[PDB]
Amino acid sequence: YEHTAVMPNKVGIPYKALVERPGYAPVHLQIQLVNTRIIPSTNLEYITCKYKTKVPSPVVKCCGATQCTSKPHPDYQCQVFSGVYPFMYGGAYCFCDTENTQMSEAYVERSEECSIDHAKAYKVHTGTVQAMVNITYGSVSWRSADVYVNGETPAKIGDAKLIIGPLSSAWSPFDNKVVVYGHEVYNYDFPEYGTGKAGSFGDLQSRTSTSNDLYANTNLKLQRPQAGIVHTPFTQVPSGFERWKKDKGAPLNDVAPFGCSIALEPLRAENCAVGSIPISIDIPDAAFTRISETPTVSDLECKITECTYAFDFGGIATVAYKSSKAGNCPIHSPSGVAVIKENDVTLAESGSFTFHFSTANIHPAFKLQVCTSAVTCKGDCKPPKQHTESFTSAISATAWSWIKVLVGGTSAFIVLGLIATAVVALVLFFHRH
Amino acid sequence: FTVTGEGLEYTWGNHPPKRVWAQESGEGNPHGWPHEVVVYYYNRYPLTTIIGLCTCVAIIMVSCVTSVWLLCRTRNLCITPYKLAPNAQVPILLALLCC
Repeated sequence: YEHTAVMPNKVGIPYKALVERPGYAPVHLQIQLVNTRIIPSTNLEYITCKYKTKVPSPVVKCCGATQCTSKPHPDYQCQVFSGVYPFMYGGAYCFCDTENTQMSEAYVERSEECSIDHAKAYKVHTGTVQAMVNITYGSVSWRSADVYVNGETPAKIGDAKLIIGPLSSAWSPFDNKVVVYGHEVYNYDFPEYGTGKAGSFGDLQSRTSTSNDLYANTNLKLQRPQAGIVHTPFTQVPSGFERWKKDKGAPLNDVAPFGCSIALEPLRAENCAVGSIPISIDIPDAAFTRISETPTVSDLECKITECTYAFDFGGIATVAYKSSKAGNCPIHSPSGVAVIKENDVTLAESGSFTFHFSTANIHPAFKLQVCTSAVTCKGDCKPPKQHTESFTSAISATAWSWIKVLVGGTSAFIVLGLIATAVVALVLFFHRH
Repeated sequence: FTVTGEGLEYTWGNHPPKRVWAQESGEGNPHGWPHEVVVYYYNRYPLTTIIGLCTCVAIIMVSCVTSVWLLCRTRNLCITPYKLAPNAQVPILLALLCC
């Protein structure tokens, strides 16, 4: 047998519900989410990390000059330098005259943390959602099960042909352009992939680690070697993306609302418990039994001992009753106002016993079912002093329904007499003639 | 700091983050004297009480004053009959007097 439902998103809290059938004894369930897994169809786009800058041997002669070329490197420079006149220790100044020979050829390359550590710049696409649950139904114990959100998924565990949702709600806080270092992760508005951002963030403007395409600019500029010093004075840009690696902010996981978290590899969002889920599950109709063979109900009465409106099922109340014959029988809460600790109990002969429950009410007047026999225990006044309550408006009290009807009736009656007055007068005036 | 029973994140230092519902704070007696229940319908909710209070007092006052005007209307209408008596003739035993 298959029974379906729409359950609200309750990542932590369990969910029992008794399920019955004419001529058949009922059976309960217990569904309880274990995971929620929201996997976008993302991908990385390009990486970035610190650069490096090397210099080849700067040319030199006694006179004349060599020539600067396009030694292929990012931001690479080279320039002749004339009348160099540089000395070497214990030397002869490398000339007899104007040296004129100094190219100061340059080179820019990439750092080595890049291997260990580099940018992780992503485009994040639609992708999927899934989730894990636990079913402890009927006669079944903890059966934790995981499946995708899609309202189609045919999944059978034991006799449970799971069909899930899909969820009413349709969003997770993500973004197409989100980057990450280490455990942390950050929506970078856009990693300016092709566009060399002066190295300000695109310090390593490369598709991959192994993609040796540095469309970045350290703005390397050479200065004239001088002072008889063999060197390549120069300038270039500081590692701007590192400069931001001083200005890193709050990772999104730390900002994710609904007190829920994220998984690294799939960008699985983790249990932002929002929405409702139209689930559909097959049950073993064999697990049913008859309805007439059952120890039957009778002599229905329950005593509302006491509840104080608190989170824990902070209310105890009992029953007083006489049975057809002893045994066991479920006590479902079709109205989960006083959220019952219990869902199924033994029913001994004259089952006259208690139970526990929480409602946010100052007091209810409600009822629920037991052993295919819904009985009424209204719910006394409740003292005040993680988890839910009833809380909608069930906290109703005496004075509320007292004064509301007081004022309504007073106004109604007075205005009714008022309107009566007019025709009451007019009738005999008509009678005059 | 304060929060609903919704919990809230917190961690200073290597301390892991923890999150605890804030409750055990009812702060109001559902039924005492009418002034007491007034302070209750002030406090049972912090603000929803207050908005309910202001709107409810407004609407009840306007209802009562409308009733009052209709009362006065009906009363003068009830006055209107006896204007026969300007004839200055025999009495018909009503609440008002001319013996």
